[PDB]
Amino acid sequence: SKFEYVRDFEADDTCLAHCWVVVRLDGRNFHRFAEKHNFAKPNDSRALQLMTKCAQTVMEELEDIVIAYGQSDEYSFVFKRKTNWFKRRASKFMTHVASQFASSYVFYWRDYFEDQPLLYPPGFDGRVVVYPSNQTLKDYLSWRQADCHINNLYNTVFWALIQQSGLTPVQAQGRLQGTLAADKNEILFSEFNINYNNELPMYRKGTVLIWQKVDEVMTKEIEMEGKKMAVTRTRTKPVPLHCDIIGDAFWKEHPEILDE
Amino acid sequence: SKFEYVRDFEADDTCLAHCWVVVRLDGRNFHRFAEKHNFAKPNDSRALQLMTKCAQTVMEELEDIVIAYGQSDEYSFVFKRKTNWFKRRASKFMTHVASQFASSYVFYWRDYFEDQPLLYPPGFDGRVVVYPSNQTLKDYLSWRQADCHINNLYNTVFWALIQQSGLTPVQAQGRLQGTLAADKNEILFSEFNINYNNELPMYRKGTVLIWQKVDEVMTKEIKLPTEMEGKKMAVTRTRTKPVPLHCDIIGDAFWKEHPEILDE
Amino acid sequence: SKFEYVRDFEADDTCLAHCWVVVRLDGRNFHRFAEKHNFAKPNDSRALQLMTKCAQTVMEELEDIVIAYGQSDEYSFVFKRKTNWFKRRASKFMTHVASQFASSYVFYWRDYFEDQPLLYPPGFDGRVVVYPSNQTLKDYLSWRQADCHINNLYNTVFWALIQQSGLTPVQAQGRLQGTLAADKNEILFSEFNINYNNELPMYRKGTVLIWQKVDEVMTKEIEMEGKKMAVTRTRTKPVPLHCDIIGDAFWKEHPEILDE
Amino acid sequence: SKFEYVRDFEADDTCLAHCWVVVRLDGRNFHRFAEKHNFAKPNDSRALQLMTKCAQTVMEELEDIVIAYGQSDEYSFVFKRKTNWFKRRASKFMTHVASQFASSYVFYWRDYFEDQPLLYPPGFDGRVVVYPSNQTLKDYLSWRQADCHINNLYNTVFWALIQQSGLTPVQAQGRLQGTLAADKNEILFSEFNINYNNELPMYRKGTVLIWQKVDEVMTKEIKLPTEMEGKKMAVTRTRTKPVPLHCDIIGDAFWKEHPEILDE
Repeated sequence: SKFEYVRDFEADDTCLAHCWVVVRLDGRNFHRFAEKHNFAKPNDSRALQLMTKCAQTVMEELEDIVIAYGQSDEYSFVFKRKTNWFKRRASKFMTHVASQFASSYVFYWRDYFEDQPLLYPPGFDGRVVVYPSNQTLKDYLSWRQADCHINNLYNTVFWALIQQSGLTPVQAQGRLQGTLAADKNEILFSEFNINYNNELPMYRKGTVLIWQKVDEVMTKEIEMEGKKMAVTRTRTKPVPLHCDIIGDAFWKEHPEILDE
Repeated sequence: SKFEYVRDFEADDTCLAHCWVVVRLDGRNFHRFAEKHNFAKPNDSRALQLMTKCAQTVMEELEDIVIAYGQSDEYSFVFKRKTNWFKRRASKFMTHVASQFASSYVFYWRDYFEDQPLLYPPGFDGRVVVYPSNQTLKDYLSWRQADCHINNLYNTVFWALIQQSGLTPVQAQGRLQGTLAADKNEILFSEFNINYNNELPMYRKGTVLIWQKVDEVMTKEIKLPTEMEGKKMAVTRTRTKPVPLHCDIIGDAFWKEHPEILDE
Repeated sequence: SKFEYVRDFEADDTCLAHCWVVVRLDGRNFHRFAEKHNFAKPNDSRALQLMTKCAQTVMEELEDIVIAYGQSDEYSFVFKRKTNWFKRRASKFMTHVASQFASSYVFYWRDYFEDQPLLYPPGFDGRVVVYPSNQTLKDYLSWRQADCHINNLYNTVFWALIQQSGLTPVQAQGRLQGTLAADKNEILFSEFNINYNNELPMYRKGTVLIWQKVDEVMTKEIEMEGKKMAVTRTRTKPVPLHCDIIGDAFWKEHPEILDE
Repeated sequence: SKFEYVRDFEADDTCLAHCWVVVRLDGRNFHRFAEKHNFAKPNDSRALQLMTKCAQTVMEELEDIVIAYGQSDEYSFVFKRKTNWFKRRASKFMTHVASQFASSYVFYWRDYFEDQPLLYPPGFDGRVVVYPSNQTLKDYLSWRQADCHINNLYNTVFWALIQQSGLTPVQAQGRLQGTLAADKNEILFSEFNINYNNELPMYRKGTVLIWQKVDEVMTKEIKLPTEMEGKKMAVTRTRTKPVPLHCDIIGDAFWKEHPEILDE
């Protein structure tokens, strides 16, 4: 062809063998995206459930994904440590995840945001991180849940002072500046009479996705239709679970994830 | 946190400085996607125009993209050689392009496929290639257009034998197996009386996207000075947009016409 | 300076954290080097002991090297998995090892090759390989010893047919072409009456280097001097051991190497 | 083997094609090495000439090295931009240079340090840097010579205050702290009556190594034809060697004089 020599410029990005490959996604400028689409503070179920639906779609479409954790405007996908899906090329792991998720986001938008229209197609930021041991993999996942915890605890009391007390964002910020976790829990209990541990598990722990056995699916109808249909499905599908993954309780319960 | 040590495992993928960064996208399993959505053969305008709309969206949303070429189920995006958009990290260039494009694809689907419904959200394959000189960059782009040419010439006569002559895919394949470009051009002219050079430029050359100054003119009112200046005067509000162009980019004609792309 | 912008072109080559970093060295064109310096076939003690002395020098001079294995014209150096010696930059691991070894090679040449002069300064080929688990690290090391075994078994009978039987290299090659390990062991026992298992352990298993406690060193004098001197040394020094490292016997005996 | 799977863990470090590959070497802890071997201050010819001999050895032994610059305890080696010596693997460029140099250093030590014995085998630090254009390559090289200049100017007056004036290192440091190049040149001229520009070029500009055609002529005998051709005739046996040159490489004068280095 005389122009095919340009293929030799492509660099190799094979991920180290026998290691866990993790792809983390983050909504690009979602702060702006949440404002323009009237997101609920401190948490929006519509948004969080949509993210999970996209993540589920990424798991069924791509291969070798064992566990997936997502919180707020992000979602991590862990590929099997002995995978060889696309010769373990990093670029392939990032882009297939990032595009399938983004595609899914616009597709299933009507399923969660019925009344709120989608003004513009959003973008997503993705990366690949490689972990050699199962301990480092677990520690990464806990780091993600810990981050979910600290941020939700902060945001719940932060928007409480704004929506109920009527304080401005700058005032609510200084009021909570330098406060500890015990303090933030106390303020929610005394000034608003709200117990944090009684808040939804989805907002406190985030969502976790793992493969479990399934027999059939009864989908509800959503124009005057509201009856369940008989739809054939795969023998196994990724199911949402909002539990603690920092403790060993989760890994003892599901040992097939690391010992495959 | 005692868990933040996991950040040190992230590898650095900074692209060599002073080099062109090109991100190429390819629809994953689009052969299946074309069948399930009844794509026109050998070319579908609905599909190609949608791809361009997504590419345009990637160009307005992201930064420092100077030229973008897309053919069939792919699209390449060239970032400025002196860019520093995301500290030049490869992962950032790939994923932002790949997700914005994919997002756009489902979003603007009704604008091109009015009657045909979208059955499922598609996926895309992306990569990054780095080119040190302008020659290597040009050669990559021509390689893409050449590929467009060879494939369209083949597909036009390939589906001609199938839809008009009634031959099976396996028969049309053997008939064209070992034939040259001159031969394929001859068969189209004799058996179907169709001139290839008279086929749409979009199918033969593909689409190219460059920046162009597009101005919009509207009448504006005058509030000062008071001295007989309460009349109307025209005012041009110019905004730079990426405009489609289906021309040859292998020849120097294109680069002479638009020298700002390489000499920025 | 207006010329310091060239520093930004330097690429980062940090090795994945919590992984074993292994630097492997190979003599460049040592086939030519062995001919020009009259090396003994199928093995030369002078050469092998020199390589070990260089390796020992690399271990005392550099830091965090736990085990080092060398066979023939090569030597591997394993750095601690939790090291942070030079911010874990690959380039630093390769070059410091490669240069210190090469330096040492010319320096200590008179200590092993007394009568044979060094005609020219040799070169060495080096690389870095990263291993995530202890199993992959062990498997690499065994792969190196296995290679030592197969090659020595072949070379011993190969040079036997040449030096005793008088066969040409091309003839000895065809004679052993397609033969198994049991066959090569049989030919050595019948045609030359030489038992392979009674050959030096250094030639069969190669050399292994690990850190062990030391009190003092008695160096022998080598002009009419042949008396031992009292020289102060470090409390720990890398000692040669020619044993099997493929089996678990070695790792049970020395568990401090992997569990540090 | 059941153990060969460990080969798949080796990472690829191919340097971007069509780019200059530069390997820079630096003596590890040479500050200590200079003290223990009684190095002359502010400059030692024995040391600098040895470094050059090692660099020359690296150039003859390895392949595709076009220019090499070394100053003080370092030496840079530039490989051809279109090379394919070891499939352009970075690890190969670093280690072969680093070991050959180190080998050479101990080998040729007696050629320069006749009276001073080598107490211990030294080590060297090496790295690889990739440059896409010829401008960036030139700028790197000048950066190296500039560094040579600034440091020698400083060290000459720094050791002058110590060896002639008798000032302590800490005192000489404060005396020159905040001074400019013009100032340092003035102090050398007034207090010690020494003109910097009259100092050896090797210390001020450093050493540069380029390829040069060196021919050797010897008389050859003639055995044919028989017709009165049994006489003597001169015969030039030319062999290309890397020759030391202590000149300015920051200016264009050097590149005009030797254009084959960049336009190969």
